[PDB]
Amino acid sequence: DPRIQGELEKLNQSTDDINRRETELEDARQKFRSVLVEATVKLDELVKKIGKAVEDSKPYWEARRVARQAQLEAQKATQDFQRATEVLRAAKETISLAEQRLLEDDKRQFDSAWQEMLNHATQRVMEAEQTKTRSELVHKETAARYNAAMGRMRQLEKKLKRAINKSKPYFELKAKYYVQLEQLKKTVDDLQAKLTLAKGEYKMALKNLEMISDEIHERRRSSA
Amino acid sequence: RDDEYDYLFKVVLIGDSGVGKSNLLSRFTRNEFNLESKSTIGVEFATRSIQVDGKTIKAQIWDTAGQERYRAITSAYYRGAVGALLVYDIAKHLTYENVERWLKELRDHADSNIVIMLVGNKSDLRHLRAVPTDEARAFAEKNGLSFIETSALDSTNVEAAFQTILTEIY
Repeated sequence: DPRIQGELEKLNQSTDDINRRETELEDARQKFRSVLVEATVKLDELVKKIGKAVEDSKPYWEARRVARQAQLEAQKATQDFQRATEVLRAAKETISLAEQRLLEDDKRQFDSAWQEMLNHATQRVMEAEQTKTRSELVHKETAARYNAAMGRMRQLEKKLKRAINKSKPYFELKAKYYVQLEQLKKTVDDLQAKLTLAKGEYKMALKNLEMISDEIHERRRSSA
Repeated sequence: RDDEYDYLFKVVLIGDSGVGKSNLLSRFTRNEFNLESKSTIGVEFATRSIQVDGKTIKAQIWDTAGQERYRAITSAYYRGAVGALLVYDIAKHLTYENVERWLKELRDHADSNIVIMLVGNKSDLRHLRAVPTDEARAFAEKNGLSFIETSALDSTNVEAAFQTILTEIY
C-alpha cells in the first residue's frame, strides 16, 4: 500500500524519460540521414569530375588498408612474443637458481622441499617453451603478411601513380564522412538502447502495481 | 508486436465518482489491469495508441484516484500530466459544481501547460438535463478549455475528440 507512491512517481519520471530519449533519437537519426545524403551527392560529383582515376585507384587503397591491418597483426604478435619471451626468462632463472643450490650443497638433492622448488620450476619451462614457439611462429608469419602487403601496396603505387593523385581527394573526403557517420551511428545505437531501457523500466513499474493490486485482492478474500 | 510506439502522452480522468468515466472509455481504451484497481490502488490504467504526424503516439489514461483514500499521492498523480478530462453528469447539477474544484486542483498540483476537455456525459439514464448545454459550453471556453456533451449510445463524438487532443500536443 505505501509502495504505490514510489511506483507512480517513478512511472511519472519514466514517462518523461521515454519522450526525452525518443526525441533525441529522432534528432540524432535525422542528422544522420542529412549527412549520408550529403556524403552521397558529394561523392558522385567527384565521380562525374574525374571518374577515370577513382575506379582505378580502388585496388590501391584497398591494398593499403590491408597493409595497415597486417601491420597491427605483426605489431600485436611482436608484443605477444616479447611477453612470451619474458616468461622463460623468469622461468629459466628459477630452474637455474635451483641448480646453484645443488652445487653449494650436494646433499640438497635429497631434500623434499628442494625437489618441489624444482618440480614447479621445471614445469613452468615446459609450458613456457610451448607458448614461446607458438608466439614465435605467429610473430614471423604476421610479419610475412606485412612485408607482402607492403609489396602489394608499393607495386600498385607504381602502376597507378597518376591515378591515385587525381583520386586522392575522393577517398580523403570519403573517410571524413565515414568517421562522421560512424559517430552518428554510435549516438543513435546507444540512444535507442537507452530508449528501450526507459520503456522497459516503465513496463516493469506497471506490472508491479498489478501485482500489488492482485496481492490485496487475495488478502481481501481471507481473514484480516 | 503491436505495443510499439514513439511518444507517450499522459492524460487523466477527474471529477466525481459514478459519472461513468471508467465505462465511457471501455470500447476505446484498453485497461492494462484485468481486475479493478480502484478498490486497491485507487487509480486504474488504460491506453490507446494512435498515429499522429507519421508517429505512433500511445496516450496513457490515468483513471479517477477517488475521494476516500490516497489523496496525498494525488500530487504524484497530477504531476507529469499532459491532458485532463473533466466528466460531469448532465442530470446531476452537483457534478457540474465540483469540476470547478477539480480545475483548481490541477492549477495547484498538475502542470501549468495542460490541455483540458470538459465532458458532459449522460450516465443517469432516467433524468433530464439539470445543466444547460449553453451555460456549460460557455463556461468551458471562459477557462480556455474544450467542451463536448455526449451520451452512452453514440460513442462517435467521443473517439473523435480523443484523436484531436493528442494531435494538438505534437
